[PDB]
Amino acid sequence: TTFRFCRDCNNMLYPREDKENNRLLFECRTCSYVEEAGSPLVYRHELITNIGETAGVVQDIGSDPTLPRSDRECPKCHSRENVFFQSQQRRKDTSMVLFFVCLSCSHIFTSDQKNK
Amino acid sequence: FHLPVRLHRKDTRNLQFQLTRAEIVQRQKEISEYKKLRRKTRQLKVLDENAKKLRFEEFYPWVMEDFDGYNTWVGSYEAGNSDSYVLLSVEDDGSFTMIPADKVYKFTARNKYATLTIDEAEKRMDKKSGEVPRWLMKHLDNIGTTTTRYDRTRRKLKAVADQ
Amino acid sequence: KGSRFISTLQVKLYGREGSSARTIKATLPYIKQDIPIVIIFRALGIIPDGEILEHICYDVNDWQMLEMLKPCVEDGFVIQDRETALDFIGRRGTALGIKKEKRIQYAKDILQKEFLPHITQLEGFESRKAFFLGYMINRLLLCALDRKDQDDRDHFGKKRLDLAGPLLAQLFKTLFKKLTKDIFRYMQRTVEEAHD
Amino acid sequence: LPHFSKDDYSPESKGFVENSYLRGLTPQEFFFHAMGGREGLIDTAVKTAETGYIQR
Amino acid sequence: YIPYVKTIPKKTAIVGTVCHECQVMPSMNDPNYHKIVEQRRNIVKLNNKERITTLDETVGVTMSHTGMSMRSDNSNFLKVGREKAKSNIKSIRMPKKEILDYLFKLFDEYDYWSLKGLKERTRQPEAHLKECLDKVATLVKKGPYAFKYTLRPEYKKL
Amino acid sequence: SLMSCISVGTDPMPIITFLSEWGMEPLEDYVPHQSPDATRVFVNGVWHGVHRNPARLMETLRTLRRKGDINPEVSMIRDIREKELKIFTDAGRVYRPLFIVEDDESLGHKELKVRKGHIAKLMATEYQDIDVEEYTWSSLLNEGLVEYIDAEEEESILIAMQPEDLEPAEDVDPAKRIRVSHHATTFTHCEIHPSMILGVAASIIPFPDHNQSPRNTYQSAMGKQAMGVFLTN
Amino acid sequence: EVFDGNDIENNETKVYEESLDLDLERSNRQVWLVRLPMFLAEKWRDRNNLHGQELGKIRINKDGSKITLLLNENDNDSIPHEYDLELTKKVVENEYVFTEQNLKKYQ
Ligand SMILES: [Zn+2]
Ligand SMILES: [Zn+2]
Repeated sequence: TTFRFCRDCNNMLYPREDKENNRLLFECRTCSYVEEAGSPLVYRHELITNIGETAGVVQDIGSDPTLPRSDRECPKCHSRENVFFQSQQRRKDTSMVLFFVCLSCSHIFTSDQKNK
Repeated sequence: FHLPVRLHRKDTRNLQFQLTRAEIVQRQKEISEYKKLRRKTRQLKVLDENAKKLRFEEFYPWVMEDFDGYNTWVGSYEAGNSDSYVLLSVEDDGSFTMIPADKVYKFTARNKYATLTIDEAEKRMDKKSGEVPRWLMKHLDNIGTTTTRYDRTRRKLKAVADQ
Repeated sequence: KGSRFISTLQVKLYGREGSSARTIKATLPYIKQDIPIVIIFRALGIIPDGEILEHICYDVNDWQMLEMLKPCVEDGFVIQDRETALDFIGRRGTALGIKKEKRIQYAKDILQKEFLPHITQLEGFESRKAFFLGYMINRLLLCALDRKDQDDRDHFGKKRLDLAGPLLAQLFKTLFKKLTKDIFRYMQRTVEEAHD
Repeated sequence: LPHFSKDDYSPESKGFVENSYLRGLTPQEFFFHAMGGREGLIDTAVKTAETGYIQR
Repeated sequence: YIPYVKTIPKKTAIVGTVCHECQVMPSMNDPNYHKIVEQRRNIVKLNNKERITTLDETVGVTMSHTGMSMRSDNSNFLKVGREKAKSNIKSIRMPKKEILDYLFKLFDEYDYWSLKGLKERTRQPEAHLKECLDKVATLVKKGPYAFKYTLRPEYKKL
Repeated sequence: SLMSCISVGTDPMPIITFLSEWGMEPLEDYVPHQSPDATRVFVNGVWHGVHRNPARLMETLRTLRRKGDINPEVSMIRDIREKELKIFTDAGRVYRPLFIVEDDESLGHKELKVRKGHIAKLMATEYQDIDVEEYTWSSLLNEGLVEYIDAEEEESILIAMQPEDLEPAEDVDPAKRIRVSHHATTFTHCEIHPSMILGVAASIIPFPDHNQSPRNTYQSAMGKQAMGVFLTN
Repeated sequence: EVFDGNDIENNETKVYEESLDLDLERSNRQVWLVRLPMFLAEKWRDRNNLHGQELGKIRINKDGSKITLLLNENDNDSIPHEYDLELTKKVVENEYVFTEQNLKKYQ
């Protein structure tokens, strides 16, 4: 959605329509600052969302002694050490697919063979 | 800023209906032209002297106002990093002079976008309507209500320059 | 250490998943009403909406969390400065001795000495209170977004066992308070009724 | 338990006792078996009180 | 607007603009380094608070100050009863012919006299003093100046 | 349980001061959008600041606790994923001891820090009472061989049931029970002995792992109704 | 030091014998905000000190990117003599230093 914030007061901008040009403008509700939008999308509802599948991956994820290790091959550096974990979305509708993080290039790949 | 600038301590209540320095100067000009038993026993609760001193000293926050009221910043006392800072002033010879720091104040601008009042705000918060109109501030700006100190002073100053 | 009393702060996500507007309201001690979180943030000195969101969400591209926060900033739009927000807090308080002008300070004191007391109770720590409040809101939103599961109440790591030490500690604290109260009452009675 | 790795779904991880009483339960099996036993003891107490009221 | 704001003026001056924020950190390649590490380790090691003190005296001796004790308190603290009870003196009723005149000069001084103030100035017993006061003055109880004697209008209106 | 203990709590101020000196940037200058990797530092549930290098801070904190500068009862947890560093000093937390496992590359695999030389002096002090220098449980604690761990810190550690088979890198008797190896090479601790999970009443049962669990519960209750010698006086 | 507010009566002309305006004259003065360790801040923030002596020297590489502080030999060889000034912020804006003292009250 790419929230936009005002330049002069840092408040949130809102979409407005200018019929003189039939375009989309983003204006502030208190200080009268306007800016033309770069994209025509203003709202998005994600009923089925995948944001958070790999949440929590950091530069030292391999230091975690509790994460299980695997021998799968990383298809970006050809290394065999890696830590894997299941999806981090706590909806009781997510698949049991695994996510692998390589301990040599920080690349994240998956075991999915259905859709990938 | 529009010089001169004043940095004093003052009450911040109703810091939208306080006379600007320029307005006061103009009013001074026209004024000159115009004239031309207790319970006998109570308990005090011990309070650390330092906090009471801090409470009394910081009761009236710093207010930084320019001449025309265009800039009005209110300072707030910060205690997280107040007494661990040190200042090095670069003299005009390459050298450094060290000065301990006393306090840190965080200043936030006031009255730049024509804020409402508490009574007006509460009427809108209550079910006057399902939700406040998106462009209410723009609408009320044209009616003339809810102006700023800067505009409230400029129109008065122009009301004098016109004569 | 110091007073042993407990004050609870609750941050509630009103509305269900089938609603068109779910706002967040926080319960403050001695206020009698659940205030929108934005109003509390402005009462702490953070007026810009962008800064408030920065205190809540720590990722600039987590639009899904920001989308759920937009109704909150919309609810408290009519208040746009520290003093008006404080007066909004104060008039909800249950004191009715504050008239209209001691009422801003009353809310300020409530936010200082009774709001999130376990961080501090001294003047000049609004930034810590705002950051912690954002931390609570962030965790609330993470669970509401099916990114975290509700905290397990039986997790033995969130429990404490009070032994004879703490048990006798609170008993002694209560009894010593009563003893001191009796001492002063005797002092007052001796001063007034003219005794030795 | 803090003896397996995160996201482990093998039978040994989620409470499958592979041994018999003759051979002896391992410490993980002993605790999981105890958890199941506690369920029965609680059920016995609660159902006894509730069925008694139903009978009356 | 508001005509009074109750400011507090002070002498202020901007005496510099911050250009760099610095963090002083001791160099690890310094000889005296690792003395700071020990100092920082002593910060957590320290036990500034001290334990309660146990009395090793005979228990009977320690309890000799408690309860019904043969010893008498020598304290002068909050002996309010002693302060005002000590002072006491009697006064004999003086002749009416003199006090009667004294009250009139007094009433000429002020047009309203309280009872406590009157007894203090006259320094006479309230018993006799009441007789003359009622004979000369009257007390208004229900008026705003309640419980205050004032000279009767017969002699005041002169 | 037999080896369970409850902390009495200490002052958190010394730890907060220690954190400030080692780069725990205060919370008054934290810009979340200019440091989207900083670890939030909590002490007794109070967000005191952030740290740019949590790994070194945790290493320094753990070493200090093990050598005996921070009280062993203090619990330190590093939620690497959540980017949080929680320190608990309050009283009322239940903890228990565990062996410490370190690499010790001399053999090339992780192994307990406690060796047979230590055990020799442990029993030497045990039997000299019935005079070598005293060597007690505290000596194990101060030498970094055992570690108090509470339920919250237990969430971030990997524990081996025995050092016999789990620690060594990796016919069978048909009568022995089937033991699962778990084939993990990242153990951080080891159980002193699994039997210590039981309490006072269940520690008198012989072969409680060859019984159905409710029978063990019944005996625990009934063993308190048995006549014996409650005291010698 | 309580005083009137708006002051349309022009009472500041006699109640105060000094200008009440903020002095924007020394603002163009470079200043470094330095955070000190506890052992160093406990002896540099002392008001029974700071007699104008040389606390040490500040050394900057000709090409920049590295600064170091060298204290004198007055520390009594109990603390390090060499420190590294770590620039947590090279460019700083909206931060200023302002003083505060009382005004002369008569005439
Ligand atoms: Zn704006
Ligand atoms: Zn790789």
